[PDB]
Amino acid sequence: ELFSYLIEK
Amino acid sequence: QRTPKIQVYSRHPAENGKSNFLNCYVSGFHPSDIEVDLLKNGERIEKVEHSDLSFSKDWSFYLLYYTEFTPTEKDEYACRVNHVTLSQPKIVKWDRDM
Amino acid sequence: GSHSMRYFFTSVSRPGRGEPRFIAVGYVDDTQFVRFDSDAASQRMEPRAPWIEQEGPEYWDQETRNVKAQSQTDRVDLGTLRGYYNQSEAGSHTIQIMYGCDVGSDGRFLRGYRQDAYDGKDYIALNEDLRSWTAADMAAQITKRKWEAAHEAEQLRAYLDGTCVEWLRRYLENGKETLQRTDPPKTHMTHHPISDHEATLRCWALGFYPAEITLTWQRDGEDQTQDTELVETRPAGDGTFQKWAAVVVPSGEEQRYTCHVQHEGLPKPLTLRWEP
Amino acid sequence: AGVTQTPKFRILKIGQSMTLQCTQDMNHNYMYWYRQDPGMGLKLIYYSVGAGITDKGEVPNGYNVSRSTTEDFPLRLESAAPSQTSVYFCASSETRGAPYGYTFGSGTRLTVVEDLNKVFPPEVAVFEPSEAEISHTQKATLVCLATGFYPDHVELSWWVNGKEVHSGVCTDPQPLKEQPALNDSRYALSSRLRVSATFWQDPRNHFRCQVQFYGLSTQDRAKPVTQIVSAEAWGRAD
Amino acid sequence: AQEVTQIPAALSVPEGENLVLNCSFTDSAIYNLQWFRQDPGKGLTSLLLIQSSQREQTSGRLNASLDKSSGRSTLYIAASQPGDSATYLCAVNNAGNMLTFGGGTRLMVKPHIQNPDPAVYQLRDSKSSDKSVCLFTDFDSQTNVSDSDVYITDKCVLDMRFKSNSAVAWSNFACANA
Repeated sequence: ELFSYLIEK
Repeated sequence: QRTPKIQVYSRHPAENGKSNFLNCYVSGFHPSDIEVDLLKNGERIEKVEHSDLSFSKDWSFYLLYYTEFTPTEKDEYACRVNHVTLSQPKIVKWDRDM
Repeated sequence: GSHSMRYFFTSVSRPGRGEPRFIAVGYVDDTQFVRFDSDAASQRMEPRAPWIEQEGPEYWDQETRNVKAQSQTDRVDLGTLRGYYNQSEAGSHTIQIMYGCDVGSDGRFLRGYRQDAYDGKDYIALNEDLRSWTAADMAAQITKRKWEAAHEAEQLRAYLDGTCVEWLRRYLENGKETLQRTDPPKTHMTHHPISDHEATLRCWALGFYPAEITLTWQRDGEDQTQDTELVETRPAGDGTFQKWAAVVVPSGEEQRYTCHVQHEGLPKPLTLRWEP
Repeated sequence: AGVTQTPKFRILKIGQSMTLQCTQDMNHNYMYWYRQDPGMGLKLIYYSVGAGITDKGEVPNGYNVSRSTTEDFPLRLESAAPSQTSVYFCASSETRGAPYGYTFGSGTRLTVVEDLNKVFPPEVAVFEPSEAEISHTQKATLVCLATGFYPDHVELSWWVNGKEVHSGVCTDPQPLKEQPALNDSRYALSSRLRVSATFWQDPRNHFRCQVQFYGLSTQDRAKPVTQIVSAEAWGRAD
Repeated sequence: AQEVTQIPAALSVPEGENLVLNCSFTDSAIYNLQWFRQDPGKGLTSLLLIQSSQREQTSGRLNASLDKSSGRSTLYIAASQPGDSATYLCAVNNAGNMLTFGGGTRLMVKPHIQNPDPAVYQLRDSKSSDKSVCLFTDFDSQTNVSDSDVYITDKCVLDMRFKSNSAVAWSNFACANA
């Protein structure tokens, strides 16, 4: 299952 | 900029007249853009599948190219790789007896 | 033995030729189970291992939404990082991401990791403590601040030592017949004269699983670690792995050298020697 | 300031085309389009994560979007259908995570109609307080009534001696339907203004019920455009 | 996929009394949870924003809790007053589905009427015409109201600063009925 807490660089 | 390492080999051990798979394993290269062909007697084989682009800890990419083939005594097989890091297209010949 | 789940992401900008190329692949050990390619017709997360196909439509809908979200995040980041390094819009650039978790034989957490790259160089990486970041340059230090403020580490640790471990155990159980099997290597040896007074001995291992193997050459039962050509462990294409190790030997003294093979599938380490 | 959304409302024929405008000058990469049916929540139609890309939401069917620039994200209706009658909200955000929440527009109320002969402005009339009420409670309740208008989008307000009042005012939560069963029923809205018996029984006091109507922008009758229909009554000591 | 639900969809509460609004969501992997206020015809007003890490948020008489375990949030409104009457929307943000809204709960905060005096009055039109309306007013906040040729509207809250409720009926028939 993918990691979903995506924060922009 | 990293130079592609090339390995050409069969899926199963080589037995003449028996259906097999010809593999070209290209690794250790960057960037991702690459042109990999499989040759029968110097001619490009059309039906060639490949694995999805992945990479090692050092960020260098690797791909497996493969096609169905029936080896014989005389038929020559090779992998032709072109990449920005190479001076000329790199042809590596299949050697079953390696 | 020890198992792992890893996801790999490559984003490549194609300026003038539309959207950037996006390739996402999921690995259990050295076996690919899921794939997304922006250039593919599906625009879905696709199964690539038999044992993932028993997952229902909910799983495929969710991974498609979340892999698309990662794609969109990479698309923005490419534009941002292009700004940080003051690079031209004409230039093609690459973002690479790897994250995953390792578990032992018992199936309990061992470690977690995440590393990010720009143009095949270290950008930013999660530390062993899973609480702090190492930034490669000033550009990455700006990212670190924005990840520290958003609490990326705390949410990533929760995934790596929680969600990651749980779903790995499930995969390993569902794909038991392929993932937790052990095939020992079929071994043989070849002889190639380079010239007079000289020859190459090559020690082969084929059809073994998992990829973890140790090929070492000895002379009079003493390890020859230094002068050994060790090729990269390669896939066969049938789910097994291949490897060889080679040493240059003076002709006549072939009997002096031996090849040692250590592998899980073996009940006892093998010891090969050249025979006419 | 923030997200600007145009238009505020629009009455459109079944099949006609419309382009809802959405602008923001905060340089937000993320922009969204939602719709809300009566009594329901917002449903994501389309979104964009930056200039040059758009992606389908939960209910994208019958809608088209573009994102040439970071600033603008217009929503286009190719062929209007009865189901596309809804309130449309535009949004933007700096990040996907949106840790300050989304910046939302005012909203666009869209009404899809079979023909422009189904739209009507309101008829407004003020009703004087009951003498029995005044004699019983020593209080005077004026009742305003707007009737025979469509769509339901109107704004009623009481005006005492040229100034708007809120104290002692009561409007219906929503309009009532003149033929409830019918799918294109003309609506009716009421309101009450309560003042002291003394304040009503004084001919110097002027009470006006103003009903703003949001309608159109070719029959022999008056074209139902965006009007302000009023009705008034004066106090009386006799 | 992310499905946000708000049960009940309607809640009637007397003035001064504390109340709770329920929100459930199916995907507990979230950025944050949000509570909005919507007045009829108007847009959205952000009340509280709870981060995935946070447990509760407080803004005056408003308190909101977050439980990712069960996938539930509750909005506590203390010392409720007629001004609090509105539609309350629950919104959940995540990478996969982005900001996703519940159905909403229409809150009615009914005024406490100190001295009820129920009576039905007949009102004459200001302009010289036979047109008239029946006005039922001065009834407690508990009692409610409900032929094709006769139209009856819903009750509303009239605050004359004393408070009163009122409902209107008319036809093209006497006011004795209804």
